[PDB]
Amino acid sequence: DIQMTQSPSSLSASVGDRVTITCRASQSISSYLNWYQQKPGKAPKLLIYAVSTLQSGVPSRFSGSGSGTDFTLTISSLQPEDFATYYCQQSGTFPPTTFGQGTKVEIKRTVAAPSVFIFPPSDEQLKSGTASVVCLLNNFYPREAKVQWKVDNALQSGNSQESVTEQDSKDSTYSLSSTLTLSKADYEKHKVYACEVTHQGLSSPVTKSFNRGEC
Amino acid sequence: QVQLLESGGGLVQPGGSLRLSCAASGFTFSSHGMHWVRQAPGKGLEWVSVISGSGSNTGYADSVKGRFTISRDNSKNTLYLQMNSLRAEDTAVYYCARQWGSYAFDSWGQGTLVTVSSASTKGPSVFPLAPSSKSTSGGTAALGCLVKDYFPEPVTVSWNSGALTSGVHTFPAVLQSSGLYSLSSVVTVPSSSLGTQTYICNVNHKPSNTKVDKRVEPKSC
Amino acid sequence: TFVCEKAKADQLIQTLHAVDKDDPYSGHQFSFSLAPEAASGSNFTIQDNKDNTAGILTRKNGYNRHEMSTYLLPVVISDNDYPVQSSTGTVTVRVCACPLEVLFQ
Ligand SMILES: *[C@H]1O[C@H](CO)[C@H](O)[C@H](O)[C@H]1NC(C)=O
Ligand SMILES: *[C@H]1O[C@H](CO)[C@H](O)[C@H](O)[C@H]1NC(C)=O
Repeated sequence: DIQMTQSPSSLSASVGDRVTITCRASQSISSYLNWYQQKPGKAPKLLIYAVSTLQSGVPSRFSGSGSGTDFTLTISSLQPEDFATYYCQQSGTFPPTTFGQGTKVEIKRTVAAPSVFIFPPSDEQLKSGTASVVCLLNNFYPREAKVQWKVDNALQSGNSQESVTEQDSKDSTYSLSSTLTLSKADYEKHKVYACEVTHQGLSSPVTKSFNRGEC
Repeated sequence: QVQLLESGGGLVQPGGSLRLSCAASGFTFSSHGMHWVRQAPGKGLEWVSVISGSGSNTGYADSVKGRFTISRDNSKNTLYLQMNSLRAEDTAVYYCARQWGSYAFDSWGQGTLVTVSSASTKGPSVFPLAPSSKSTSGGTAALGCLVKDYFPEPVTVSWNSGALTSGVHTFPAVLQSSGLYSLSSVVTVPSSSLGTQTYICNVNHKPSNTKVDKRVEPKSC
Repeated sequence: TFVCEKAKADQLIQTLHAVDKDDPYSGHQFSFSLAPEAASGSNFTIQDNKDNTAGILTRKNGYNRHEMSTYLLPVVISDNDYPVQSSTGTVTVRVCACPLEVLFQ
C-alpha cells in the first residue's frame, strides 16, 4: 500500500502562530489528498478536500497545498479551538485509501499551577479488602507534573497508576488522576497518606495528606 | 441534518462473529458510497470496507478480506458490517462514514468499540470520592466517583443525569495488572453548595448491563 | 466571471452551481474541487458549501492585469459513489481595474 507519513507526530504552538503539518506519500500521488481534524472523543471532521478545497464552515485560516509526494496543511493564525489530531489521506488510487499516522496539535498557554486534592478510600471499598487512595491535580499547564505518593513519609513506587485528561477546550489546561492501590491490611498498617506535587507553577512542592481514620 | 447512528459494538471472543449497524438520516442514502473506517485505541485511521449506493459494488482492505462482509438495506437506510473470524488486532472503534467525492469522508458516526478478547465481562464497583472539610481549599471543593474493576471498555459517567457539566473531568481508564479497568470521574463545585446541592454520578457499563447512580455526600466523622 | 486588481485575499468573487438535468428530485449532492492540474498553488480557493454550490475566493492580495489578465479555473464536480464519476467545467476569471452553472454528465 501507499504509506502516508506526517511530520511532526506532535506539535505545541501559540495562539496567532502560523502552523504547518507536512504529509509525505511513499509514491507520487495525484491530487486526491484530504485533511481531517479529530477532536478527542469525536469522529474525524473533513477540513480540506483534493489538496486545497475548503469545506463548508471551515475557517479560511485552514489551507492546503502540495503535489507529487509532499503536502501541507497550514493553520495561518492558530486558535485555542484548533486543538486536535490532524490526518492526511490519499484517495486517488482507490481501493484502498490510506491515512497518515496523525499530528497532535497542542495549544501553548501561560503557566497555571494545579489545585491538589487527596481522597481517602471509601468505607464501602474497605469492606471488600482493597484500599484505593486517589490524588487529583486539577487544571494545570504545562502537562508535565510529578506526583509522588508517600506513606508515613516513605516514597512509594509501582503501586500507583496516573491518567491525564486532554487539553480543556475552554482554558487549555490538563487534569491528572493518580491512584495508589493497597490491600486493606497494608492500609491499616500506616497512618499518614500524602500526595506530593512538583510543577512549574509551584515555587516549592505541594503536599496534600490525611491521617487514616481521623478527620 | 445528515446523521449516522451506530450500534452493535462490544466484547466478542477470538474466532467470533459480530454485526454492526449504521442508521442513516438527513440525506438520500442510496446516492452515497458508504464505508467502514476503524481506529485501534490510541492509534490512527484504517479504512476497512466500501459499498456503492445500489449495494452491488463492494470493497475490502486486505486486513479484513474474506472475514468481513459489508452490506446495506436501502429501504431501512441502514449500513451493516458483518465481522467473522475476529482476531485480537481487530479491536478498534469502528466508524461508518459517508463518501464525499473521490473517497474522502464528510460525515461519520459517533463510533462503536469492538473488543476481541477471551476474558469475561465484569461489571464495575462504584465508590464515592467524598469532599472533606480539608478538601474545601477556600471556596472550591472537589468530589467524585471511582469506577473500579470492569471489563471491557467502555463506561459512561454523567453527573446529576446531565444537569452538571461544568468542572467535570472523566479520566481515561487505566488497565490494572488484574486485566481489569479503573477510571475516576471528578467535579469541582463551590464548597458553599455542598449543604444545598445533591451530587450523583450516573455510571453505565452497557457490556454487563450495569447502571449505578451513586450519591456523593461529604463524610460525617 | 471577474476579479478586481486591488482585491484582497479571502474575497468571494463568484458562486458556482452544480447542475444535473437527469436528477429531477434533487437526490444527488456534488463534491467540488479544482482539477489535479490546478489543485496546488492557485490564486483562487474553492469553498464547497455542501449544497451543490461552491464559492470562488481570492487566494492572493492583488492581481495585476499586466502579469496575468485571465485565469482558467478547471472545476471538478463529482458524485459520491463507488466507482466515482466526475465532470469538469472551466471557469474564466478576468482581471479588471475597479449563478455560474457547472453541468454533471
Ligand atoms: C474532467 O477534467 C478534470 C481535470 O481536467 C478531471 O480529470 C476530471 O476527472 C475529468 N472528468 C472526466 C469525466 O474525465
Ligand atoms: C476546460 O478547462 C481545461 C481546458 O479547457 C480543462 O482541461 C477542462 O477539462 C476543460 N473542459 C471543460 C469542459 O471545462
